[PDB]
Amino acid sequence: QVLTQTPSAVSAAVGGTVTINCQASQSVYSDNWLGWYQQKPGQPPKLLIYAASNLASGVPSRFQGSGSGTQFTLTISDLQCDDAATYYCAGGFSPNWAFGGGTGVVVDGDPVAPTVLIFPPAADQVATGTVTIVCVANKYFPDVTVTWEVDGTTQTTGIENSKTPQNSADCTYNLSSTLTLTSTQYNSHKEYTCKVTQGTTSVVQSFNRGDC
Amino acid sequence: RDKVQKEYALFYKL
Amino acid sequence: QELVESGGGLVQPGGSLKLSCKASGIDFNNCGVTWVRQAPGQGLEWIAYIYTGLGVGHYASSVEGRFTVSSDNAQNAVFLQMTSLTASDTATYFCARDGVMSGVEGYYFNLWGPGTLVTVSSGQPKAPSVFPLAPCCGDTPSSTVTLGCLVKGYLPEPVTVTWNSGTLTNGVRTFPSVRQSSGLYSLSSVVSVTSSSQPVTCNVAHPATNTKVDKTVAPSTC
Repeated sequence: QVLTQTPSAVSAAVGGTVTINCQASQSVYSDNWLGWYQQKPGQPPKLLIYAASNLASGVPSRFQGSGSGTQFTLTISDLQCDDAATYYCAGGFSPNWAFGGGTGVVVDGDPVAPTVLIFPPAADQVATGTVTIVCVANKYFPDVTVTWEVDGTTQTTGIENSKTPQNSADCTYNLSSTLTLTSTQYNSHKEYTCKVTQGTTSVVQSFNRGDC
Repeated sequence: RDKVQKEYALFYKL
Repeated sequence: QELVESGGGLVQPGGSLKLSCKASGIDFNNCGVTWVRQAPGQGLEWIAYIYTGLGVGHYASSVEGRFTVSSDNAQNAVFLQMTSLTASDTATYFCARDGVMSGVEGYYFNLWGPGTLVTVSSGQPKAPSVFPLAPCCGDTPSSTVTLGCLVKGYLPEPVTVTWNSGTLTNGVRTFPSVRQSSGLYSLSSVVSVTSSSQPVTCNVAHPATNTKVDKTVAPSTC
């Protein structure tokens, strides 16, 4: 069996409405064997709708299930930040189940400007011949962009970012940017800057090698 | 096995 | 009312590995126990099923003949024996229990476990190198302050980070790991605390290499 899900990702604002279509390659055993699971990063899935259209115990009324046979639809109303996650349709076909490909739901909330923290390498990092500078963007929404500057020179390599899931309460993000380079290069400079731009607004946080 | 239990058994084939 | 799966870890291509799913609050008497794996950054995949009632097991085509679901009721727990493994089998394996609810809702996976991560590859394990994350010694502080720890250069992911042996959890931000070019992973974890006379330490654990590191993060680089 195959439950083709559409769309694969959707971006909706707080209070809006999102629709997820689940097309099955063949009729399920019966409408009593089609459910929707909500999964957030690092957590196990959670039953949301059972019997194709029955609200699971403890699920808010914002979620509605509809369909039958092979075409099913999930509808999320009054979209909240707590609904930020990935949704899967699972259909039973007698002996086995089948999960859809999943649909990531991103929730647009109130914009928030981020705060930036820069962390110089620990005292015992240069000893290993490798230095990793860490920069964090705290509590923010509309995705940001990070640029590393070493003595006014923009870095183009040795940068890798990681973003946390959206906060269940305010949709906000949290990002960490790390700049790794040779200990010989870390000592050939002094000013290390982390700039986080949110559109056309920038937040800068720097440190001088001769002070930490 | 009642109604809810037979469809379950018939489903997984018990 | 709880479930825990154990047995995950690094394994070579072709080797075997037996996973277990133990209950702690309920029993596996006359109910279905399902296994669902999820590759890193991928979707859910139904693999196997077993009914503890009369030991009826079902397996997906991807694991046809290579895996085996067991239900040794001694110390109520279900098992999953994996024979010839491959890289594609790398994923987080969950176990779910049905019948917990009443009515038709009982057909579905009501109770889930946290999941156990299995890594299939020939790479050699390597413990991480925890480094402190504190503001430069020449920065303006205040009533609070953000400290963290850097965990880089480690193979088989499953790394658990905590603060103060799990007592300091409010305001903890552990970012997702990132597989670097050299194949080694690395992550960071920062925490916001009110400055005082309390020991702020990060407890880094790497079950793959059986290592536990505790790095007392100083409030400054001095």
